[PDB]
Amino acid sequence: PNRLLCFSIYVTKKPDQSEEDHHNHVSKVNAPMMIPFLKKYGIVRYTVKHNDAYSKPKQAALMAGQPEENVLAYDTVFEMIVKDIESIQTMQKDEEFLRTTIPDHFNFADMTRSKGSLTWIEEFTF
Amino acid sequence: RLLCFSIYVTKKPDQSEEDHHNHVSKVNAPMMIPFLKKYGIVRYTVKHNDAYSKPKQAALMAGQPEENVLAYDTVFEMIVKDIESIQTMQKDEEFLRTTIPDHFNFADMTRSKGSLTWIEEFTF
Repeated sequence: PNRLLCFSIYVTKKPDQSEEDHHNHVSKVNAPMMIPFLKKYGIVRYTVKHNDAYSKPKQAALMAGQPEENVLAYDTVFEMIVKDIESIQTMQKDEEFLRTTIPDHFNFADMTRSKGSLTWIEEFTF
Repeated sequence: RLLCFSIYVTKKPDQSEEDHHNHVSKVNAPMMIPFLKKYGIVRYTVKHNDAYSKPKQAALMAGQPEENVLAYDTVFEMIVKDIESIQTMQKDEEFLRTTIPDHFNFADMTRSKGSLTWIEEFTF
């Protein structure tokens, strides 16, 4: 079995946007926009991770006793599992992809505080 | 809503990338797995940022500043139904006697971070 890759995008919301509006946009607008492209270009699995009012009390309880500075601050993380980075590169060159998803970034992301990572993964489902 | 507890690991100050990832893959992850199973973790993922993936990462993130690249060596992700699963495991003294000393063989604990999120997942 060939190693799968994970492309993660760490997203910080706009400073004046509420967490509510950020996560509602991501779930109700951006994800429906993204999913047909992800499927078309062969992304295997797509996960959206939310650090919002629902999870933050659980995070605080779990990480109690650790410094607050050790908690990752990003509002949303997008993970794309792929067999090859060519999948992502091809989608990012799709002209309809560029003309619809790029303007939508301005509705939820501060693109001056985005980070990314491309890793290979070992997965265990129990 | 399923939850994801992610641990972002910075390797030991003077350890080789190769030695770090061999230790994670051959020793630490297999050692963790019986306890994760016992306490009801759904899925466990180890993400490696090493010599195999870095050429691909550099290619993919070309045109982005170097500082936009996450610098962690390894990320551990545990999918759970509740935080109590992890909290219960973290109080198992067999788990603590067995696994805590191992952290010193691959992790710089001063530079590590964690995150607990809720997730939406799509499979195509």
